[PDB]
Amino acid sequence: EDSTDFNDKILNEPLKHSDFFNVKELFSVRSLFDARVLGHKAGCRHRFMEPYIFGSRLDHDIIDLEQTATHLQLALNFTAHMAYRKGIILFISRNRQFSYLIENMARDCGEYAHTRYFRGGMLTNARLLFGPTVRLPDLIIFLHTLNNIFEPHVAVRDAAKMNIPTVGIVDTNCNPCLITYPVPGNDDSPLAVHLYCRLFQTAITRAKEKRQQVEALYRLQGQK
Amino acid sequence: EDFDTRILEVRNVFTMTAKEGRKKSIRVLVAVGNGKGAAGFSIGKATDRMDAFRKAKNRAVHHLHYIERYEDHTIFHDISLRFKRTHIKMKKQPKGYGLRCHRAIITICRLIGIKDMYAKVSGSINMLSLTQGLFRGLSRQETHQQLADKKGLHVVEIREECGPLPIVVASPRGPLRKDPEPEDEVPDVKLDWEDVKTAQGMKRSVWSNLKRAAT
Amino acid sequence: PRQRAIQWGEDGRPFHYLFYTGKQSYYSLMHDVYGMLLNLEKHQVIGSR
Amino acid sequence: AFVIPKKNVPTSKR
Amino acid sequence: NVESFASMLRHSPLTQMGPAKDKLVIGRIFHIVENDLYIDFGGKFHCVCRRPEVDGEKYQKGTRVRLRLLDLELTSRFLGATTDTTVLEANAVLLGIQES
Amino acid sequence: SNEDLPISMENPYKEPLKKCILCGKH
Amino acid sequence: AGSRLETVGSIFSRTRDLVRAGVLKEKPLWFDVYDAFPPLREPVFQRPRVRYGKAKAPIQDIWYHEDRIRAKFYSVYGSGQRAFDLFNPNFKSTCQRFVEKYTELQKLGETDEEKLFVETGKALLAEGVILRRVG
Ligand code: FES
Ligand SMILES: [Mg+2]
Repeated sequence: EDSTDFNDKILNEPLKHSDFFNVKELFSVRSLFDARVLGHKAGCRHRFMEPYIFGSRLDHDIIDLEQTATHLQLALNFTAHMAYRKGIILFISRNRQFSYLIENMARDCGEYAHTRYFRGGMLTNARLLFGPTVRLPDLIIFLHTLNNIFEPHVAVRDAAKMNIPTVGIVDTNCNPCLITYPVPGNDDSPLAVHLYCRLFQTAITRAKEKRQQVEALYRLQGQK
Repeated sequence: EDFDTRILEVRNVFTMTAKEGRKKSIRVLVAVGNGKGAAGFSIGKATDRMDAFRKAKNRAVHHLHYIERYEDHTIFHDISLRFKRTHIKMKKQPKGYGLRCHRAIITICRLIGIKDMYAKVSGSINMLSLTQGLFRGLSRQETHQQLADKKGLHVVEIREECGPLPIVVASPRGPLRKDPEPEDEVPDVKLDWEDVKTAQGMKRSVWSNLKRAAT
Repeated sequence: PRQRAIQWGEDGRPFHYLFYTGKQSYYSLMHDVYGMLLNLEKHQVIGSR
Repeated sequence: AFVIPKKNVPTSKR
Repeated sequence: NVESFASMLRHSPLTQMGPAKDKLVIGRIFHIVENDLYIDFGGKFHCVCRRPEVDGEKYQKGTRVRLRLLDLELTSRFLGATTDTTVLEANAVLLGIQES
Repeated sequence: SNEDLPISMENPYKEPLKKCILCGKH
Repeated sequence: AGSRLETVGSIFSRTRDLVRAGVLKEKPLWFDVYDAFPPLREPVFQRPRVRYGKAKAPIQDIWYHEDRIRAKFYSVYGSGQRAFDLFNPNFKSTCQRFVEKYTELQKLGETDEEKLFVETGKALLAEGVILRRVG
């Protein structure tokens, strides 16, 4: 009798608002431009990234930041709703310049990071690797979708096998076909990677605090 | 407990090893289906036949397709496909027609829940290709609703047993177009000679339409 | 033999941010040493085997 | 249904 | 009156630079591995330059230095490849230290 | 509409084609 | 149960269908969020294929009217002595100053590029800019 009311007031309520967590304010097109959110040379272009490329400036693909903004809005919204729902978020990246930064960001927001060599079967053979009662991640955010031989990170395919939604920064040489919420943007410049980490860390932190505030209000009201 | 498993092929494949020479392995194709559209298949390999059966059965359930059944008894439209060298031409049939198709397709159809269908398999009769091709076609069949939404038009079913009554099977959930689909005088469609040859009573086969047990 | 404790609670959330690596202890140590080196860089035998 | 002989309690039983 | 992305691109410093070949720019040493100096000049990728022998001591993390850009990204396609090989690095010549 | 959108031109920075030392000499 | 056929449809299409069939007893946590705020493109696996024959990419080269001025300036004078500071978003180079003066003199109504280019250089020389020609 009480569970349905609890679920409606808490779990279903946020899903009725377009921007419940107000992630719009976290970024603007100007802020993305100032972080060099600049693609690879035209010869490195992936065919599936052409819809997101504004053009080539002297053989350097320029990502259209007007699409990035709409894609990032959806990605940050989805991430917040999953953090609000107490979902396990796993950050995956094989760029070794940013492994330390990404591992700190995960620990700071109370989530998980996998910046190391991805061993075969981490997701599709987890019950054997971790244990029969292990819980897999509910969301996987790829800050870099390519491995260190410029090929798609194996976890992208494996996440889809396990029906785990994926958020991913997809540069002009990346394949976004299996990434659920692709965000076209530069994944090389530190300024860009530092912005993504700030944006996803803030959205997760905000969502978790909102869950505590909403639960607290529901409980205080329930008693009286 | 809802899903049922049925073997499709058991093969004694061999490799050569330096120490022992011929090393016998078992390759097993199985199909699992609950009878309500969810069905899959897998290949299991093991030295012992029991281990091969288990591996295939347990792995098939993690690779389940969902098959769209029209009125939960047949396919939505006729599907013609080629998977590698195997040609499968399936025809939609009315209720009470039965499963007039290759024994393996009959088995898979019972697992999917299709009761009425006709299918002719041509080219190579490889069991692996047939199964993989059958699931490829049935998965890609477009439902009447998907057609209405894509075309923005009503899908009207004309049944001979119901005379001229127009039965609307699907309507466009979004806005309904006001322009009629252009009626091409002559359709530039590729016809299968075997279909045309039968419609003209030019196909004599002593093996066609033979009386068979209920399937 | 020394056995490692359960790494996740009842909710199922693991207790370590590097759990999904499979080597949380090893990689946590590597992370710590790398951090110390970074800070040291920004700030700047016979018996022992 | 052909019953695959079912595995017993894992023999290794670590 | 919101600035469009196209407006930002047209007036971006990188656009007005145009071809990067033989363009003198100012970088910042953000990371140092032995002699190897990793310099950021505002492009997509950094440029790696060996510590000049004349005044190596001066080059420290954060020091601003003058570069002559040669290429923004070192890429090339070799026999049989479907896509360019990329070093993920810029080609530049370290001229000296910027002094105001 | 907007005047800042890129226009279609032939590469203005394109360098002239190289010539062999004997180009134009009998 | 789940379906590991990552190449057949999307995670939502597969998940939705299995929940409808009753294979999945409970829909996953993300299902409700996905449906409420779906992505612009459904994530369906598609194979990249090489362009053959006359097929070409639609990506167009980014050019501007002032690139003609910049090319001429760089040829006549070369790279300015002032080093480009790309960190400052408002940084103006000597070439950019030339473009601006060139454009300002275009508004005056000069119709000859060569004359207009000469007039542009003279105005900069008067303002104290150092314009050392390659010659
Ligand atoms: S380049 Fe040799 S004849 Fe002109
Ligand atoms: Mg990149």
